[PDB]
Amino acid sequence: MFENITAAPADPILGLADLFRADERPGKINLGIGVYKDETGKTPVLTSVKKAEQYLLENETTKNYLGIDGIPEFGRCTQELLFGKGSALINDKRARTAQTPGGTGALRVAADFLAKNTSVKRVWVSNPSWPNHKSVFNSAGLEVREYAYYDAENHTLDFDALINSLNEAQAGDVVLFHGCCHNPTGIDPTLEQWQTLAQLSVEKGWLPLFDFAYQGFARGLEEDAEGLRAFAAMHKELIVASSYSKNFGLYNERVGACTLVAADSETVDRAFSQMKAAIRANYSNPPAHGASVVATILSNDALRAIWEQELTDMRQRIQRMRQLFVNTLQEKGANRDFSFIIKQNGMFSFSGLTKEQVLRLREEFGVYAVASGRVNVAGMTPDNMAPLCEAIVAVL
Amino acid sequence: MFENITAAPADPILGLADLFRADERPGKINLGIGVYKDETGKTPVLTSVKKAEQYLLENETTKNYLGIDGIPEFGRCTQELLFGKGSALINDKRARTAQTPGGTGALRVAADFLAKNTSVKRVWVSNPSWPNHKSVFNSAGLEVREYAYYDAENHTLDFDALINSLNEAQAGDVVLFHGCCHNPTGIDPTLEQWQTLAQLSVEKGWLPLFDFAYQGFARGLEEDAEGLRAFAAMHKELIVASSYSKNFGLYNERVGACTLVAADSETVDRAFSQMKAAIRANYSNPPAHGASVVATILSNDALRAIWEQELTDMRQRIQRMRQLFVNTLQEKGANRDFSFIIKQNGMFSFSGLTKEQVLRLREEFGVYAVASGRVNVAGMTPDNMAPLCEAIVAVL
Ligand SMILES: Cc1ncc(COP(=O)(O)O)c(CN[C@@H](CCC(=O)O)C(=O)O)c1O
Ligand SMILES: Cc1ncc(COP(=O)(O)O)c(CN[C@@H](CCC(=O)O)C(=O)O)c1O
Repeated sequence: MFENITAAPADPILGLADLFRADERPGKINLGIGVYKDETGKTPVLTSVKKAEQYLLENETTKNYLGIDGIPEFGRCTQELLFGKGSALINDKRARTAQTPGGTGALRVAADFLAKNTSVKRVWVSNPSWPNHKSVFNSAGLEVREYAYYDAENHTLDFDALINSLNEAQAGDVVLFHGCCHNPTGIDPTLEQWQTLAQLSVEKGWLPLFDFAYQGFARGLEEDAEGLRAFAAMHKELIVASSYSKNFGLYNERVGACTLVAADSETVDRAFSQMKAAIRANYSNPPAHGASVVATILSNDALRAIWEQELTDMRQRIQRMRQLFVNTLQEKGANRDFSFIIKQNGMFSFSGLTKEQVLRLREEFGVYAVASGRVNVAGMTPDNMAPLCEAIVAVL
Repeated sequence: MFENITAAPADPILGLADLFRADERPGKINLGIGVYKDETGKTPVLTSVKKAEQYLLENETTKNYLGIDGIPEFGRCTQELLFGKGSALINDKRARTAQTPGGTGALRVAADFLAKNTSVKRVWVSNPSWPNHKSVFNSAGLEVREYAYYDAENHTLDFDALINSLNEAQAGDVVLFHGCCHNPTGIDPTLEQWQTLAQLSVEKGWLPLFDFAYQGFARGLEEDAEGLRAFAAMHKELIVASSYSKNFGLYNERVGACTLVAADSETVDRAFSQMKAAIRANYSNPPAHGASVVATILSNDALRAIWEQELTDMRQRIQRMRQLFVNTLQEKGANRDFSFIIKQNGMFSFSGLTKEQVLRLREEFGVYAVASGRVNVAGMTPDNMAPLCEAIVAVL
């Protein structure tokens, strides 16, 4: 029966990573997958995390199953991060949070939930966007439409095109938004634009779904959440999928959360029970380690202070690389202006290099980037910057 | 959008745990969830596990993503346990293993794999069986059919009712088999019966799906895989969803595996690519901590030894309670023969109690068991045995 199966293509992202491991020539440079790297080019485990892990090793007395929705404290802490310590949504108990295996996992349970318990038939995602967004919703049988986002001429947010593009999104339609650090453009709406979108959203009857994979990598923890909070004060219902993979360096421990918000405590609880049924029929209950670490850090004032410092250093090193990248491009002889790179937020920068050029950099200079022209700025170091910039100039 | 969602009923197994946790009677007895407990009534972390976590804590340099199918060694180690060191399935490179979030996760990925890449429409599940088996498969769009299995009156396997029922399984249909320690009956087929089912399986043309959640709790590692190894040596294709939750006591770390077997190496690889695609659109990549622990224990001879020793102590402590349970029931005045409980395998026992009796046990004596009358022998200790048997006799 397996002879009739047609092979699946390779992940445009995850795929690339196996080729890099395959590449034999010395000097290779990996600017693909979005993982943080320090000056030495390594993806270390944070000190705050090693601390928490030692604490768990000393005090865990059992590995007994967690509830379907995971660690209680985990949910409370994420709700504060997202909505604010004294949020009204929290005080009125309008939100429930389920611990999931990564942000991907939060997007999937949200999708299974919507497919089986609502009349939602369509989800609108931006173009471009993280490739896996479409695969996640399709797996639940939801049709996925796309709206305009990037102005490739001005390297800015094409707001007028975005608004017009969404004119055909109906009441009951789900509309996906990147909380901050849009992947892959790096362009986020301003507070004013968010507020406008918030208003248009209510008037149109959309169900907002926020994907928050980089809280803290743009301006800061509180700042990066302004868009969402402007939506939260305007909406009755909304969903948010968050990930702690990047801001805690916990990638392989799959720590994330899916937060449900309804009009009142009674409705959200009723809806949440169904979200749990969807989880039960998927993986039954969430992996404890990663979430234990995060909850331990967010709850301890000493660990928390350390972690915040580590996130700040991660954020600043990336911005520093953005500057050094643009400067070195000039010094190496690039006539194309790359100034826009400094205005982008987060790990990824939309270089604007053509698929052809990307393939040339890979097979001819040993430099890897996603075929969309997206390049990981977090992967740039003082040591590979020159070789990197020199290659790009060559393909220009 | 959420106003009309109808609440979900509690999970027949997990729901119980929440009621038990809430019950204020100081003498409560939990015999529901299938979790192990030592002579003192606690669910400890194995010593082998604790040692591995220590190694991990002091040697992990990064938390970088694992890759869709997980830790490679992990995959190789589970294939030898399932098939045997020198299996031909391994040599001919006919099997592909993907690390999944628990056995439940292994069941869902397999279900999504089948429904999205083949013609499979129906799934055959023993009657009775683990309640969540239907939820998992129905969620992937697969229809679920049940086949006779248990002889109520004789408290045995109705091999005649079984084979007559399965005569209705058309070719291409999927038939679920519990590797060993059937849930909830505890009655497994003898090798002879496995032999038969295997040959009849190839004749009727079914795709065998094995749920292996208790390797090591019936007789032993090798002994427990006998039925599977018999199917293996005879079929061209089969799927095995296994769990490390129990035999490693890693319940909340979600450690499982989904193994695909095809006719040859090119076919399994082609089919395995779609499985990875199914995974990518679910949780992206598996949780590293628990699987890492399993991998390091199984790879280190000095740790393996300790682990097998610990597994044996658990299997033996459960046999001693099964006997003690039957002896005590007579002593406290039972007007019946529960001798049929010594023939059952694993952690559970199909007591014979009715829903109403199971209910009274909870309501009046604070003794918790599954409504189907399933009881966790592994939750019985020398200390709670007496109170426990008095309650049953009283409701008898
Ligand atoms: C918008 C966005 N959403 C969700 C996720 C998923 O988060 P997890 O916690 O890993 O589930 C990522 C990670 N995207 C990175 C990492 C690799 C990948 O998963 O593609 C990237 O864009 O290369 C992301 O960029
Ligand atoms: C036949 C069977 N298959 C799969 C699983 C899934 O194992 P995980 O690795 O935990 O995903 C269990 C656990 N059944 C136990 C535990 C609680 C539950 O999952 O219902 C029980 O039936 O009490 C099981 O009995």
